[PDB]
Amino acid sequence: RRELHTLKGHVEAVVKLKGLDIETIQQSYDI
Amino acid sequence: RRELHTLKGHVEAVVKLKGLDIETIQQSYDI
Amino acid sequence: EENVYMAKLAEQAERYEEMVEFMEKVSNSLEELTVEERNLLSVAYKNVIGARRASWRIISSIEQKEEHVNSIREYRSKIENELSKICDGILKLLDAKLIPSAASGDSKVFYLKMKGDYHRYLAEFKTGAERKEAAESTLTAYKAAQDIATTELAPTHPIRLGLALNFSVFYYEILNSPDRACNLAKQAFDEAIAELDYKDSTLIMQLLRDNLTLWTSD
Amino acid sequence: EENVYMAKLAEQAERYEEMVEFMEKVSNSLEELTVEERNLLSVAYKNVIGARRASWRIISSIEQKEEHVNSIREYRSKIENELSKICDGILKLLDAKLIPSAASGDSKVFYLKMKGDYHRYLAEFKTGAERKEAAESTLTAYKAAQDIATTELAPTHPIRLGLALNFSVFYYEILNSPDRACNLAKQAFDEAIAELDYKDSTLIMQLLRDNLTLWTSD
Ligand SMILES: CC(C)C[C@H](NC(=O)[C@H](O)[C@H](N)Cc1ccccc1)C(=O)O
Ligand SMILES: CC(C)C[C@H](NC(=O)[C@H](O)[C@H](N)Cc1ccccc1)C(=O)O
Repeated sequence: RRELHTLKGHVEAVVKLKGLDIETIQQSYDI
Repeated sequence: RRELHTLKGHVEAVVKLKGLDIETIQQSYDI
Repeated sequence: EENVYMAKLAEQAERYEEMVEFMEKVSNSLEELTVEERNLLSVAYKNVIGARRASWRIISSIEQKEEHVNSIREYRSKIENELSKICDGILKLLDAKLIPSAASGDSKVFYLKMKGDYHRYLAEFKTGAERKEAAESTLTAYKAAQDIATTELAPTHPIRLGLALNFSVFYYEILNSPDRACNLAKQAFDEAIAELDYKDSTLIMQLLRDNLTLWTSD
Repeated sequence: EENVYMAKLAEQAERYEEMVEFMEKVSNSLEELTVEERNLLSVAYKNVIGARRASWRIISSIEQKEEHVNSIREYRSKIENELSKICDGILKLLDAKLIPSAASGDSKVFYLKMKGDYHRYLAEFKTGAERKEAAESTLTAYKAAQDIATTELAPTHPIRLGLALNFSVFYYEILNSPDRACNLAKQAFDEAIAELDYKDSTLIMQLLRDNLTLWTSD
C-alpha cells in the first residue's frame, strides 16, 4: 500500500531493486 | 523473479492488482 | 461517457499520459465533474507526474553521489521540463474549469488540495522566482483548503486527512520549518483519533504517524 | 563510453525508450559490441517492447470480455503500431550491425535468438502475410541459433537455455503445435539435468518445467 500509494514507498522499491549503492535520498510520505 | 523477469508474471501481478474481473488470459513463460 | 471509458482502458493498460489526454478532453466536454471522473483525472496526473518525480529523485541522488555531473544535469533538465509541462497542464485546468464550478465542501477542498500539490511539485525542483512563487501559491492553496476542510469535513475524512498530510510535507520539505510540520501533522492525527469511533483514512493516519517519528528522529 | 553511461541513467530512471535511443546510438558509433553493451541494449528493448506486450494482452482480454469493442479495437491498433515500430527498430539493427559482426558461438546465438524473439513479437499480433512471414522468419532464426547453440554451448548455458525456452513457446503459441513444444522443452531440460554437477540458468530451467506442467494440463 505504501509502495503502491506513495512516491516514497515506490522510490524505495525501485532503488532496492536497481542494486543502487547510493546513499539514502530524503523523502517523507505524501499522498 | 518470475514477475520481474517474465511477461507472464508481470501481466499477472498487474491484473490481480487492477481488480480485473476478466477471465484468464493465456500465456506461458518466456524469457 | 466515451472518453471516461477510454480513460479506464488507458488505466487498465497503464498508459497514463494517454489517460491524462482522455481525462482532459472529458472535462472540457463537460458542468459538475463527477466523483468518478474527478478521481480518474487525478489518478492519471498522479501517475504521470509520479513517474517523473521518481525518476527525478533517482537521478538527483546519482548526481549527488557523483560530485558526468553535467550529463546527469542535462538529463535532469529534460526531466525537469516534463515536470513543468504536466503541472502546467493540470494547474490551468484547475482555474479554468475545475475550481470555479466546485459546488461543495469536499469538492473545493479536493481541488484546492490538488492545486496545492501541483505547485508543490513545481517547488521541489524549480529554483528561482519560480520556486518562490511556487512555494507561495502552494501555501495559499493548502491554506484555503485547510480553512474549509477543518470546518466542514470530519477530521476522519480522507480529504481533510490527505490535505493535512501533504500540507505538512510542504512545510517540512519546502519551507523547511519542521516545527510547523509536526504540529500540523500531530494535530490532524490527534483529532482523527478523537473520532475514530474506513480505509483511505486509515492508511493516511499511518503515513502521518510515520512522518512524525521520522521527523522527530532527524 | 558516454552513451553507455547515458544508457545506465535512463535505466536507473526507468526511462526505457530513451534507453533504446542511447543504445542505438551506441551501436552505430561502434566493431564488436561488448557483453555489457549487448546486454544493456537488449534490456532496453526488452522493457520497451515488454510494456507494449503487456498492455496489448490486457486490452485484448478486455476486448474479449466485451463481445466498445471497436474503441478497444482502435486502441489495440495504436498499441499494435507501436509494436511494429520497436520490433522494426531492433530487427534492422540486427542485420545491419549486429549479426554480421558476431565473432563467437554465444554472440551469434544471442543475436539469432533476439531476432527470433522480435519476429516472434510481430507474430503475436500481426494477421496476414505479415503473420506468416513473421512465423517463418522466427522459425528460421531460432533454428540457426539452435544449430549453433546445441553444438557449441553447454546445455546448462543461459543462452542455450533461454533459446530453447523461447523457441518452444513459439511452437506452443504461434505454430500452435504442442507436441513439438513439449519435446523441445523437455529435451532442453533433461540435458541441463544431465549436467547440473548458476542463477540465470536455474531460473530458466524452472520456467521450462512450469511451461511443461502447464502445457500437459490443458
Ligand atoms: C491512495 C490514493 C490517494 C493514491 C492513488 N494513486 C494511484 O492510484 C496511483 O496509481 C499510484 N498508487 C501512485 C503512484 C504513482 C507513481 C509512482 C508511485 C505511486 C490516487 O491517485 O488516489
Ligand atoms: C532474466 C533476464 C533474461 C530478463 C531481463 N529483463 C529485464 O531486466 C527487464 O528489466 C524486466 N525484468 C523484464 C520485463 C519488462 C517489462 C515487463 C515485464 C518484465 C533481461 O532483459 O535480461
